[PDB]
Amino acid sequence: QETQGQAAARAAAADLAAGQDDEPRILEAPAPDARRVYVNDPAHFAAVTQQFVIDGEAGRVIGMIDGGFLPNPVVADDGSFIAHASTVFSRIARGERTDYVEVFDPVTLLPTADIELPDAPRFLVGTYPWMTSLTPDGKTLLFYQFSPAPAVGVVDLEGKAFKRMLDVPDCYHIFPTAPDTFFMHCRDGSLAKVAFGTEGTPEITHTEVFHPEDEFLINHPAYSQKAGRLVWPTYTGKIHQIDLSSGDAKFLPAVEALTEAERADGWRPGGWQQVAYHRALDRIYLLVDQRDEWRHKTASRFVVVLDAKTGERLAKFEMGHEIDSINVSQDEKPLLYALSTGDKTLYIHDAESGEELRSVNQLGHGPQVITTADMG
Amino acid sequence: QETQGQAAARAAAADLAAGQDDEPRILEAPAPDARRVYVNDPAHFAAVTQQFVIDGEAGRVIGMIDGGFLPNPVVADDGSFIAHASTVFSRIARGERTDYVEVFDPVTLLPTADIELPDAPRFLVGTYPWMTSLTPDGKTLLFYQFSPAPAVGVVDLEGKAFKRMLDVPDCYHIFPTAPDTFFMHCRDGSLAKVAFGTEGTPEITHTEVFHPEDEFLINHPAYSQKAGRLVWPTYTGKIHQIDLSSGDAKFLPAVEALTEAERADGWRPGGWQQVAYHRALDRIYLLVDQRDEWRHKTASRFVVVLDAKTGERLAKFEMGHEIDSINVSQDEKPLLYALSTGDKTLYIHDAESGEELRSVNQLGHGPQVITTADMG
Amino acid sequence: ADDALAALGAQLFVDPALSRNATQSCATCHDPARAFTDPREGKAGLAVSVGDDGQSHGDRNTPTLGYAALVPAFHRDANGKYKGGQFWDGRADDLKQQAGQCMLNPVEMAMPDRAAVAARLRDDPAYRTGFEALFGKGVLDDPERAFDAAAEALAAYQATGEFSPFDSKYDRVMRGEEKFTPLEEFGYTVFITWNCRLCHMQRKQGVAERETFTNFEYHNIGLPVNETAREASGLGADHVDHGLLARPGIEDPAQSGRFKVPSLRNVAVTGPYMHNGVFTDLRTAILFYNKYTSRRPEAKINPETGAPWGEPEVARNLSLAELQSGLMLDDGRVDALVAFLETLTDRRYEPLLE
Amino acid sequence: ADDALAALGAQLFVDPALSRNATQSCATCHDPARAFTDPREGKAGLAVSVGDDGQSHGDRNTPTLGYAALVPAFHRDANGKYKGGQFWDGRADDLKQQAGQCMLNPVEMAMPDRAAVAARLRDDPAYRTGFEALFGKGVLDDPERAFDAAAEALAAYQATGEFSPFDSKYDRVMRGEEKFTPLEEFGYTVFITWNCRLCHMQRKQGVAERETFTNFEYHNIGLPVNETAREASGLGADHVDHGLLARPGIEDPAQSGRFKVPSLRNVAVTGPYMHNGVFTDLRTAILFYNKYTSRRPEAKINPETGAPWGEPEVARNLSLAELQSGLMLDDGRVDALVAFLETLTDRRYEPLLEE
Amino acid sequence: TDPRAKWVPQDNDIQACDYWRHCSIDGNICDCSGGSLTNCPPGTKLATASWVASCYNPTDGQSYLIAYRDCCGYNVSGRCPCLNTEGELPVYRPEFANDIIWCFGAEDDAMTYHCTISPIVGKASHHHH
Amino acid sequence: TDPRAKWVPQDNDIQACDYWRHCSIDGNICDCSGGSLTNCPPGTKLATASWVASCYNPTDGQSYLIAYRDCCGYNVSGRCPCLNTEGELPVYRPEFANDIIWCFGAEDDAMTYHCTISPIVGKAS
Ligand code: HEC
Ligand code: HEC
Ligand code: HEC
Ligand code: HEC
Ligand SMILES: [Ca+2]
Ligand SMILES: [Ca+2]
Repeated sequence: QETQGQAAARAAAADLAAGQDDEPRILEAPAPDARRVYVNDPAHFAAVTQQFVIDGEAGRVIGMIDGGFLPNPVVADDGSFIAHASTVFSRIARGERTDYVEVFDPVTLLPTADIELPDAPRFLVGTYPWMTSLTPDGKTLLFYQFSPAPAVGVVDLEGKAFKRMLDVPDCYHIFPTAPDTFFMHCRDGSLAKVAFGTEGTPEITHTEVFHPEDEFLINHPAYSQKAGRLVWPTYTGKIHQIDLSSGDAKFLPAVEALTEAERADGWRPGGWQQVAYHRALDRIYLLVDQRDEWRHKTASRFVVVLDAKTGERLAKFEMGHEIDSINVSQDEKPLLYALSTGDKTLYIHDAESGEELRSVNQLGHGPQVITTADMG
Repeated sequence: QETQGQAAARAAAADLAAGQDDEPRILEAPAPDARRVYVNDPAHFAAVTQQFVIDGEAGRVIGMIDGGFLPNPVVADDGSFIAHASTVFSRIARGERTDYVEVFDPVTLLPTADIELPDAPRFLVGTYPWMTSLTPDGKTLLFYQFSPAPAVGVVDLEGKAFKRMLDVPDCYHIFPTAPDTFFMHCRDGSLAKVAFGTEGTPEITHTEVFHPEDEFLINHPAYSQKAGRLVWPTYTGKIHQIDLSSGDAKFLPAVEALTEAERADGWRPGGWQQVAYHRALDRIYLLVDQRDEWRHKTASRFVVVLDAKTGERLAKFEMGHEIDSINVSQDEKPLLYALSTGDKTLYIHDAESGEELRSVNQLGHGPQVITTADMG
Repeated sequence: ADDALAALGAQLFVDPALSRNATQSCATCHDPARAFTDPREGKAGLAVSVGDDGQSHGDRNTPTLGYAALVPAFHRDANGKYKGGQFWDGRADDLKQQAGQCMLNPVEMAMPDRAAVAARLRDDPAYRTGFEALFGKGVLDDPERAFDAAAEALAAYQATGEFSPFDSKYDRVMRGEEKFTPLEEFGYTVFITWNCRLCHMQRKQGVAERETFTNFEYHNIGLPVNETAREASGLGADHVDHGLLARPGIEDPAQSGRFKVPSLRNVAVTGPYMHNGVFTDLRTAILFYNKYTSRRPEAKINPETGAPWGEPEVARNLSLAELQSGLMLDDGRVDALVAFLETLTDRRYEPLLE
Repeated sequence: ADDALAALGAQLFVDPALSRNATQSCATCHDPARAFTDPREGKAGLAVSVGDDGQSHGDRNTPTLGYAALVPAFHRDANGKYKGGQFWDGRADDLKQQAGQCMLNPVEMAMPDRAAVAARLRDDPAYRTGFEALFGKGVLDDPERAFDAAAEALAAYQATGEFSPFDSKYDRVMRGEEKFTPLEEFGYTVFITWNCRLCHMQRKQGVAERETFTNFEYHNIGLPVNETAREASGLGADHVDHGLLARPGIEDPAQSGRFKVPSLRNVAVTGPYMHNGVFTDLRTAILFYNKYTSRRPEAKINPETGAPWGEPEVARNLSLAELQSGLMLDDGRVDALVAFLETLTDRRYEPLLEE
Repeated sequence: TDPRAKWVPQDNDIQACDYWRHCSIDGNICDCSGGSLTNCPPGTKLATASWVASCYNPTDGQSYLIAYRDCCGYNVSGRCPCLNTEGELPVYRPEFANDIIWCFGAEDDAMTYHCTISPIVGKASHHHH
Repeated sequence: TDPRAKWVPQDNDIQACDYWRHCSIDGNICDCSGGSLTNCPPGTKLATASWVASCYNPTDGQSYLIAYRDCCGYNVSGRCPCLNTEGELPVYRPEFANDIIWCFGAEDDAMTYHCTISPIVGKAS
């Protein structure tokens, strides 16, 4: 009921009236919990950008992070650190380029590491969460390189050093499974398992081709590292689930998110981060609206929810705003996060009822990526 | 009558119909002329900023210049180059500070100079045009320093190099009058005349104290280097005119920009660049509105025009938008330029009639500074 | 007169009487069965052609006459770039100049002078009837007029629809007659979006009426000497082929090592490749562009020789802005470019693709 | 009992019978005419005070007792900063402890022990009546009880309105009774916005009920040795005054060189300045802070000696975050601060401002 | 301005997101920051790399291949922002993908995104679009 | 929201530009980016320098000196932007001047502007 701003005013008035002293100082962020959410703002390709740290429970900004050009955010699942891979230039957007990785303390937000990436190797793209990835332990960060060829950078966060670039075939995104292993997704429709011992070529094994040339898998799949679950929508609402918990790719039964009659009446996924996945509930959330086939990057006004095992639509939400990206907290009875690039606002809903609970406006210029820690 | 976006789609379809070929390439901006105008976007304190180079006649953006943190723009009157003093950091807004000057070619907009300023000596303040200033011959840039003490830095544009800091008294702003001389406004209500060599305690002389401690002189006086005219409003719209043409300060009669009845009914100057001066017409323009006495940075909807010799009012335009800054082209039949910070839009008016002619929108986040060249 | 002129060019084109010892015609090195290239083996393979005397080798690969008539006359344009002309170095203004020079070149057709050509034309009854009808009576007695008329006929012949038929699969696809295979289509897309289109399209932008996959400019792509051709040509191991700078009247050293961008039409059937026939395979020639973009060690290697490409013959004036695209062609895209380029084969030469 | 106890303190305060050779009272070094400071010239000027024996010089400037009652008892607070106490080094917990220590210090009042103090008290008929009424019969026969009672009385007397009258011009201005002169107004403004306020205001934020222009903390501002006082005190040329680290039970080397932030009330009349009386002039004590901020050569120079300020006596633990403000006081603001601090003079000491 | 409705090309205003050549533009139209339909503004660097789309020309009912090339080395213009996705494919088909910053081959290794030009490079003949 | 009308203090919401302590704030309220009324957000650096204003407290009818201090070394927050100018003087009286970036004295020489805190440092007069 009473906004955090009114309670603050009373806290402050009571402090004045009762004559409590207090030293002005640098605050510390509340300990990282399940309901903390990070929102990044790519700022429509601006040279400098902002990450926002938000308490999702109280709907309050609890700190921010600065970043260069189209940075890659990662959040350590256990809560122990966040990090990004970022890019600056000597003269704003011109001159000498330095790509680097920062590792931050998650309560002070002070950088605890600055690791320069040689030869400016970063993939400069509209932000895809899985183009830079943490490994299960958090001892290695890997990132995508596109030029001259698809490649993957190995960075050692623990020894605070870049290590080497890995040769890979024509493949995309990085989904790590082990301290020395990850899958990517290749042009030919397969997944590649890439496993690297430091010292020369990695072992490369492709899976089976799992989708046709003319079925289109989106830029923003959802992946649970703790669950080994990858959830890849196609432009049509079809959902490829691949389970990686064995060490190798097992393909689950594909499942439609949109009924036959809904598709015929112009229903399609659309937005940015269009899909979310809840680990403990084994449950899938997806942004949908009525749209033309090539408006796949536009805001949607409805979220659908379905059982990953069966595909049974568990609820349809009317969201009430133009939503671009969704995600969920991984606690019991989670929050559904719905971010509007247009509104610059994160809307926070109950992932059971879908009723809007509270919202955090003024998050930069074009916020697009929502990240959460999976802490249990 | 017809927009420039339409005349290009008309011209474009004619090339595609005629098999007219053309090499994609980097445009040259048109030659600098009287009607060219520069709009700076301090961006409400953002770590990186923009300048928009504009053709006032067509109301077309012709080019842009990237800046750092509160850069100070200059424009050489004769049209031969523009420049800025600017500030960057190795990690966006954190890390090692580098302050530098850039000189730009005005047609290619390539930088022809990049001069470092040792010990990061720029005053970081919301942008005041006369905190960084060109000598009349265009050979030296002077910048103001506030920390640890008021001081004035000397930068040799010809030899492309930082010269020295000058110690000055507790004064503010820089109005150059000769290759080797400039004036400042001191806390004590005098103006200081500063004359400087390659070494030497500079010769410093003070005029009469010309206003009491409680007459308030705005951060944005208009200064015309070629007339030697400094036009200085107070909070009330009383205007001090100083004539530095002879190389010493002569004081003209003070004029009231608003009548005693307009003052009784709450009329005050207010906004950012509140005053403009046209040299050939010897004419003053003041942004004014009804406002409380402490709302002097808010926008204004009215411009009043007065003969500088007499104080006689010539016109009271109603701008029809919220206006923070004004300036004028220095040719015959001048343009009154009018910038909305709120609207991020430059309105381009006939200075004689006040009629709005055209507008240029989308000028960044918080545009505030208009600069013109006096080429006449 | 247009049919007739060309018809005379036709006879002349296959007449070995225009070579010093009457051993070769234009058709000998510009063989119609091979897209008007040389199919003959010499000391350097198919890289260079053997002259009239049966021993003399050129230093340059004989190129296709297919589509040559589309090339504008030689000129410097408004921004200082030379365009057009004939020969790998632009030393001939046009098809007509070019005919004369080839006829006189001593390591090739090797006629002593315009007068010797005139005598040979005068000897033949069909040439008297044919030339006199087009150029007036007694044309053949004026060594100058005769030689110039022959050159003109030859030029007119190469402007016939037959030398530029625009009947490739690519041409049919653009008329909507057929579709590309998905491989070919990927090829074309790669070609129009990668650096290839910066030199092997007629125009910078817009649509060409008769595209021949060249902008007629001059570039140094930094090729090595073809060691066996250079030995065979007998020009010497110290000799440097200066490309355009060799054209008389070109003094600018920035032109050194630059060669006419060749049309890609019929490229699949006109190996070996480049101005000195250094690469036998179409795939190699593509893979060569990877030397400027790729970080993999295999890119520094000529898959034909299993050894580094070799130092450029001329190390200056490289077209680095274009060639260092920052993007590397993977094996997929090289396959695709091959499939695309093969669709540029004239209908009559499709059997040769096998 | 409160009046009475204080009234006893008053008698004790001016009684030279609490010195070994009966030559000096508290009022001798803490003279009421001079804001409870020492007006007497010794071997080092007014920098340090002369003891009961007529020769022994202290190493520290005698400070005002005005407003000393406002200082909290000595303690370490939750963030590890020591606050409060008495003496420049905090070696006394409160006014009561401090009274006892001054009485026993051999370079000053120099009583041999608590028993000697007891004997002296016992000797005087008015003390018997006065102590026994407040502490019980036979108090004076118990050396411990007697001495403790004496200190208590001295302490209670320094808590009277008279030592902290809050009647300065600054106090009148805050009550709305008068205005500041524009110079003084500018001075006050400079004082609240520049670094001075980080150490010489009671609170970090908020308003103090009884402001005494000190946060009661411990800081090393990097002062040099006062050479003539150090010679006079005879502690030796190798001696280092460690400030708070000298307090028994403080072991932390980060405290070394730190001194209690003095109340700026009555500062205009209590020269010379700092814990060692090193500067004679108020203006110099202000200018000193410019050594950390200014780039001008003149800022290195003590205007009194015309020579560099000198190496800090203790080179570690300097309060650099506070002192290096990046902003230099020009002559204007120095004059202004002088005008402001002068306003902090007690009503009864305004006549003294003139000299 | 139903953002989800099928995109409707016009051939009358190049500074608007519904101009026909912009059918797969991402970012900003260079004509709005001192460039032109097919040239870069002063001070920026013209890349050699592109993404293509086939864009329908409502004027002549023909489809043309548009190679989008970026003008780089400057902060994003902030003027005339657009994003359309006709035939736009996922990143693994980078020929047709427009989230990628196509600044490869720009002078001085400029890689920051300022604006995008829309030159025609051929007549279309396509299979997914 | 007549921007030209006399400014009207409230003592009930700190995140609003009409909160009484913000009577000469320039920039952004720190409470909106993870600080509080009188503290900086994590990662930023607290300046030691200020500009003051006397701000009327509509709760107690008293006027308090407010020393605005900047939190620096981060790009501008973008949240709760505000600009008020009660008693604000031109730059030549820097004590009362609020276009100046008052980041002096911040740890690590941070000088970029993030947000401004509003602590009381005295009663006005
Ligand atoms: C082998 C002995 C040849 C004979 C016989 C003819 N040509 Fe030729 N031709 C030959 C070579 C090695 C070259 C390239 C030489 C160089 O230095 O560039 C050529 C070139 C041409 C060209 C130019 C095509 C282009 O540059 O794109 C033309 C138009 C041409 N030749 C025509 C031509 C004619 C008309 C001939 C008979 C008169 C003739 N060639 C004979 C090799 C040989
Ligand atoms: C200018 C910077 C070029 C670009 C970019 C590409 N090509 Fe090129 N090509 C160019 C020249 C000047 C030449 C001849 C150079 C010489 O010295 O001989 C060529 C040649 C080819 C060939 C051989 C054709 C033949 O010998 O008849 C092929 C097959 C070719 N080029 C293909 C090609 C491809 C696939 C490109 C994109 C990777 C490409 N070229 C770019 C000039 C330029
Ligand atoms: C802590 C960081 C302080 C700052 C900031 C300022 N002062 Fe200070 N002051 C401080 C201490 C610990 C002391 C005693 C130092 C010692 O070891 O002797 C002082 C002393 C003074 C005095 C003289 C007091 C006296 O002898 O009675 C004055 C006049 C004084 N300080 C003024 C002052 C001014 C004007 C400041 C802003 C420029 C200032 N101090 C800052 C601690 C600190
Ligand atoms: C001359 C010798 C005397 C005498 C006769 C008295 N004092 Fe007092 N005093 C003197 C000095 C040199 C100092 C500073 C000592 C140091 O830091 O080592 C003091 C200090 C005090 C204080 C503390 C004030 C403060 O720290 O802010 C008090 C409260 C005090 N002195 C009181 C006092 C009493 C009660 C006396 C009679 C018992 C007395 N002084 C005498 C020098 C001298
Ligand atoms: Ca060939
Ligand atoms: Ca003293």
